[PDB]
Amino acid sequence: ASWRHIRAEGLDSSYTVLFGKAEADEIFQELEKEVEYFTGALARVQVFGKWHSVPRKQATYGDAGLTYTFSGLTLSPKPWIPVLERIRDHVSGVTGQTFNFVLINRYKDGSDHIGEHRDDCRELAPGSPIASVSFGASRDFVFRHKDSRGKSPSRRVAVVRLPLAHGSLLMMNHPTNTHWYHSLPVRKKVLAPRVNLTFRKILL
DNA sequence: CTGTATATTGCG
DNA sequence: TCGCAATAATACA
Ligand SMILES: [Mg+2]
Repeated sequence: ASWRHIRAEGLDSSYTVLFGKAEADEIFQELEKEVEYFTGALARVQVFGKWHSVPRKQATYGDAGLTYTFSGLTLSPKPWIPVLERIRDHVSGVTGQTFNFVLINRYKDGSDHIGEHRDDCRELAPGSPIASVSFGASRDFVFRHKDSRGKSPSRRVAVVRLPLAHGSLLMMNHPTNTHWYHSLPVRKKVLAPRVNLTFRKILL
């Protein structure tokens, strides 16, 4: 397989296209048909002392007993469904890595987005890679170094930007998530939905 | 002079 | 349209 390697100080990621257009279309269609997203109380987070409905849709699937907590919200995983098992298994065969959990974020259009954060969970296994699989509209994905944020930053490490295309895989390897914040910024010109799956290895 | 951390507002 | 510092109120260590 041919990878585009994304390297910088404390940044170690790789990008590849897994599926051609026809297959990625079929997978996207099946995801749209089958994935059940959280609503209501399970779609609200607390950040900086205020509660917000998330500006997107979220779903969690994976092995029994696991939980996923961030920003005052705890999500329980739904049992695996065939479309998700298909992708999980393909990623595993391509990378040599295993996953027991997937977070699904759906961005209805360019106005849907996700703010800056690190995936520095306690429930995430130490040094475990994260596999980010994208379907639908291409969206720009942004890495920012932790020491380069704020009015008076410690460092001036350049922002790393990557478009994530339909049918693509972004592998985020250790120690990417200790040093770098990532986000999916608003892109007003994007009119079409995007579904992103982040496969992870969660501790019970 | 000085603790660390975290969705939209309010600019530019 | 885009980017980004400041910060909704606490919760730590
Ligand atoms: Mg993340």
